[PDB]
Order: sequence, then structure tokens, then C-alpha cells
Amino acid sequence: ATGDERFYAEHLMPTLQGLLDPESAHRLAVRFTSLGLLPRARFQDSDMLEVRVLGHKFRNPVGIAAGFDKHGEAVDGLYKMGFGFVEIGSVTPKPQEGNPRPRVFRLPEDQAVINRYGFNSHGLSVVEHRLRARQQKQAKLTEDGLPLGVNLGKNKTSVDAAEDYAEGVRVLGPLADYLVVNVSSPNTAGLRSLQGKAELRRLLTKVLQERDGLRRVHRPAVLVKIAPDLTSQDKEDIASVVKELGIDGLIVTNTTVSRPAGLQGALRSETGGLSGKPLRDLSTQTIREMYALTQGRVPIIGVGGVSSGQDALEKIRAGASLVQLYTALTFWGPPVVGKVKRELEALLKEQGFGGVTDAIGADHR
Ligand SMILES: O=C1c2ccccc2C(=O)c2c1nnn2-c1cc(F)c(-c2cc(CO)ccc2F)c(F)c1
Ligand SMILES: Cc1cc2nc3c(=O)[nH]c(=O)nc-3n(C[C@H](O)[C@H](O)[C@H](O)COP(=O)(O)O)c2cc1C
Ligand SMILES: CCCCCCCCCCCC[N+](C)(C)[O-]
Ligand SMILES: O=C(O)c1cc(=O)[nH]c(=O)[nH]1
Ligand code: NA
Ligand code: NA
Ligand code: NA
Repeated sequence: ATGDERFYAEHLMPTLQGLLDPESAHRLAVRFTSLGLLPRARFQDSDMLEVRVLGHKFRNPVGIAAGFDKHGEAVDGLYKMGFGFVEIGSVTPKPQEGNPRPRVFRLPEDQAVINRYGFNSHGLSVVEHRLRARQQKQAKLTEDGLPLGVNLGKNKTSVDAAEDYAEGVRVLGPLADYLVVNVSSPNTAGLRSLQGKAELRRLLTKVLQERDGLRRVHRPAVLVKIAPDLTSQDKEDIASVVKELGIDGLIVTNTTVSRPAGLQGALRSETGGLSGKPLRDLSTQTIREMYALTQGRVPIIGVGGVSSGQDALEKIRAGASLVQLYTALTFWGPPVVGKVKRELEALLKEQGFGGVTDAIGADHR
């Protein structure tokens, strides 16, 4: 455990990063993971890490965020890495290449990344067939407390965003435990403007109608993923629409187009979304706000700058029922998943919580 953790963190990852540009490193990471080339995590999930939410059991509350496995190529390897749930995507209706390279940048002095991938996607059909090939295996994983999420995007050239998302619901909804719609990615022109109210209500109404039209055993939960860059007005409006329509949950947050003071990385002024440590507390505060605006009745998946048990517990106590990480993986490697789970378990005990469920939203009480 702590042996692999230190080896990856101090030696192997700094070396990989010295040899490989970030996008090449990402591609290699997906390849290794899809082949299961990683230590089968020794950390046995204890009962106090179990969470029941979104109509499912989650064996542990630490998931892999969208954007690592964009095309559904490494799902089983990610469960092997120890994640309690996996979110693939974003997936767009038609295949598209995304932005010109370079489009991924490391800020090692900040333990941050900036990306402007631009929703590079193999497309719905390819991903549909990839998930169909392991559909029953996933059904068993889900039953064993390891659910699957699918994050849905829209094509750059799309005329009607709601129809892109509707297509995604129809094609991948039947293969997902939950679906995600972003009103929040920084690298598709106009996508975030889907955050405005009457239009947002229209969009989400259509998504939920399409979801409700699926057969019962193929009917996923629907979550909305938001950026940390919203105005107070935006957040109020989203909370209101979410409650009005019966949206099943929120993912809080995507990357930030802000550049917090104090960034040291040479590449800090590259265009794109910033992730990792400089996002951490901006994310946590957005969770805190959305939890309060929804009266703690809307499940939140908390994400942004998590790389320790303390980071995870801060988001849970702020209102998250589950958390995700991504950027920590790119600095610490696979051992970071077991690290976060072990540290989280220890902190729950230390603070007198019977388990994760007891800690959800505890700061508000
Ligand atoms: O800058 C980025 C980056 C930037 C943006 C997105 C992703 C990444 C990203 O994934 C990454 C970066 N630098 N290194 N990695 C990286 C992270 C890993 F976890 C592995 C890895 C290793 C093993 C060996 O057992 C097994 C499974 C693995 F995934 C890996 F090989 C490379
Ligand atoms: C390289 C990269 C690609 C991403 N791609 C997506 C994506 O396709 N869809 C999405 O909803 N979020 C995407 N994200 C955002 C992550 O899901 C997550 O919300 C964010 O990175 C914050 O978590 P972290 O600080 O642990 O990385 C991406 C993030 C990174 C770093
Ligand atoms: C309140 C705005 C603050 C913006 C971002 C804050 C970053 C906190 C620094 C701790 C991160 C640890 N490290 C190694 C990456 O520097
Ligand atoms: O594909 C991308 O550029 C991307 C999508 C998203 O939702 N978030 C992010 O940081 N990048
Ligand atoms: Na399935
Ligand atoms: Na389902
Ligand atoms: Na405002």
C-alpha cells in the first residue's frame, strides 16, 4: 500500500511525466488501465464506506470523474484500480476530433492541469457497442455495488443542444446507471449558456421526458454537472429548476476558466479548464452552496482537487454523497485511489462518524 504510493509519487510518475507530454501520458494511462496493468488494489472496502444513493449501492464513495475514459475503453480496469464507480464520457452524438494539439498542459508547481480537449469523442454508436459488449458484466458489477455513469456531450456543430442530449439519453441511457448533462464545460462555444433558466428548464424537461420513455430496468438517474464559475443568480436558478423538475442529482464541479491568484506554472495562461488543487476549495464551496439551495434533498457528487482523505471528507461534510477525482491520478498514479479511501476511513472514525452516510452534509448541522 504505502510502498507503492511512495514509489509512484516520488519516482515513477515524475519520470513518466519527464518522458511524455500530458496527452501522450493520458493515452498511455488509458491503455495500461484497459489492459489491467496495475496492482489489484489491496484495500478491502469496509462497510462504513458504503453509500446508498441515486437508486444504487456504491461500495465506496470514490469515483473516477468524466474525461479520463472518454470513450468507455477502460471501465473494468478502473474498477480494478479501486474506484467505487466509473463515469465515462463526455460522449457526443457523432464522432468528432476536438481541438488542435497541444490541448493538455501540466502545472506541476500547482498540482494542476489545464485542458482544452474540446470534446474529442468516438461518438454514441461506437461507445454504445463497446458498452453492449460488457452489458451483463456491468449489470453484475452494479448489483455488487459498482455503478456506471455516462456523461453526455454535444457536437461542436449542433444546432439544437437539447436534441444532442436527447439522442444520448436514447442511445446510452439503457446502458447506464446514471446519465450526466453538463451545463458546464469550458471548451465548447455556448455550452455553458445552457445554464440560464427558462431555456435550462426546457432542455432538462426534454432530457427527463426521454429518460422516462425508457423501459424500467433501463431507466437511469439523471444528473446535471455544473462549473464552479457560475454567478449566484445562476446557482439559484439551477437549484430551482432541479427541484421543480425532479432532477436526480448534481455533479459539482467541472473545471474552472478562472485563474486563481498564486498559480506558478509556466503554462498558467493557456486557454482551457483548470483542474487539481487550485480548484479544490472553489469546488467545495460550490457544493456547500448547492446543498443549501436544495435543502440537502438533492444528491451531490463532489469533484475538484481531491487527492487525500481530508479533501474527500471536506466535500462530503459540505454536502457530497459521493466524490470523484481525476487530476490526482495524473500526479500520484493508481495508488492514489487506495490512499484516499484509507485516509477517509480513518478520518471518519476519528471524527466519530459511523460511516460516510453520517458525514454527508454534517457541516450544515
Ligand atoms: O499529464 C498527465 C495527464 C493529463 C491529463 C489527463 C490525464 C493524464 C494522465 O493520465 C497522466 C499524466 N501524466 N502521467 N499520467 C499517467 C497517469 C496514470 F495513472 C498512469 C497509469 C500507470 C499505470 C502503471 O501501473 C497504470 C494505470 C495508469 F493509468 C500513467 F501511465 C500515466
Ligand atoms: C483532461 C481532462 C479532461 C476532462 N474531460 C471532461 C469531460 O469530457 N466531461 C466532463 O464532464 N468533465 C471533464 N473533465 C472534468 C473532470 O471530470 C472534473 O470535473 C475536474 O477535472 C475536476 O476534478 P479533478 O480536480 O479531480 O481533476 C475533464 C478534466 C480533465 C483534467
Ligand atoms: C481561495 C482561492 C485559492 C485558489 C487555489 C488554492 C490552492 C491551494 C494550494 C494547496 C495545493 C497543494 N500544492 C502542492 C498543489 O501546491
Ligand atoms: O473535452 C474537454 O475539453 C472538457 C470537457 C469538460 O466537460 N471539462 C473539461 O475540463 N474539458
Ligand atoms: Na448493464
Ligand atoms: Na438503471
Ligand atoms: Na449573480
